[PDB]
Amino acid sequence: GAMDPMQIFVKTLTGKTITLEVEPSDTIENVKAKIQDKEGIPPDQQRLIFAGKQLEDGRTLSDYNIQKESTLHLVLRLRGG
Amino acid sequence: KIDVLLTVDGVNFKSISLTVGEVFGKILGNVFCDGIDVTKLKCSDFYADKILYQYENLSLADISAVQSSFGFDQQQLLAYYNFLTVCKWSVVVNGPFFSFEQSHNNSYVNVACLMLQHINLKFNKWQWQEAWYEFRAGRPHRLVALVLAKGHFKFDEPSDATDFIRVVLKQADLSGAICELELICDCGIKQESRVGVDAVMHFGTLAKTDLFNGYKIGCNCAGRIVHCTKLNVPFLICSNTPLSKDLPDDVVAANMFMGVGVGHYTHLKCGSPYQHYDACSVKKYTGVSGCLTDCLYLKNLTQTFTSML
Ligand SMILES: [Zn+2]
Repeated sequence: GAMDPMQIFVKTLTGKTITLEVEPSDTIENVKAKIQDKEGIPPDQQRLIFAGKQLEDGRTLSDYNIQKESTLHLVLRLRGG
Repeated sequence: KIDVLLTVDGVNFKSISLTVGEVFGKILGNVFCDGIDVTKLKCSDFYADKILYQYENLSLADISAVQSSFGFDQQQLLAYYNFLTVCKWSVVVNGPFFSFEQSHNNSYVNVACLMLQHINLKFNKWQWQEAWYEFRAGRPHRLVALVLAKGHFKFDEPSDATDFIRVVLKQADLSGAICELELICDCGIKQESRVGVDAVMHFGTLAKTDLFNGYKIGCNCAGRIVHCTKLNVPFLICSNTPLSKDLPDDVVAANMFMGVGVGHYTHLKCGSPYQHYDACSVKKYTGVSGCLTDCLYLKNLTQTFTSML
């Protein structure tokens, strides 16, 4: 169900795997928020990718068909001047 | 008496007449004409039948209107006009391409725009399509201000070129661009039909061949293979964390990032000599300058491949 809790996994560039408690109705915004709680990274620096596809803040995990035990990839935005 | 059109959105106009020599700002407030802040200028013949943009202190209706035609809320609109004022970077021509002088941490804009110059684009919004045509004619100032505002970029801050490209492609009509994918895991199997920006932009590898041949990404099970079974796109950008200096096959242009945190973007085109771009300067190619982050492909991007089942 849309409000039922599940785990997803976030892989970082540092080799680390975050475990998150999410609901399919959570937005990508929400997920990024949870990643700040756990990893101290501000949401606006985070780039979440599923299998090569970048994930939009306003859409939900349900929208993307991301289901329990799924693996996301996290990278930070680059800083070139 | 000079006749002008007043607007906030570029769609709904009001006709007003002005008296020659009146200062625009004293009559109308903060106003722009053809991208230029004309608030302090005087009303001339020159402005006859031209369009003047107001932008401050908008009603709910006006905000909604500019949300349609620009994609902006009130804050993005203020940033847009501020960027037009503050981002007057010198544009330098080199053959068929233009680039920017190094200024206010703009290398990510420089390389994103150098890449954009290889592709054709149609835009959903008139405002953006007009800015694009200006960009095509060697006048990128208006497009740059739209993108920076739209994307919430901060002025004079090192930023990310994939993001700049991405803001542009999200405003484009890419409705025919398809890419069909199969994700092979031991935990489960998934198929995806990506459309639009999801089809023309791929993250996780620089190499188009990796999508065709299939390539492994980290999962929680034994391994996840990402594999393209059908591709039909006008162009393709493959992006990744700056990790490798090895240029894949068939690349047309590419961005490179050098630094150990904060860093600097350069550009390369794969022409008959091969050109390397650093700000407004061009040079013979002598290898990668940092690591590849974005890689543009153009040719033969209509393909079907065998499924892996
Ligand atoms: Zn798996």
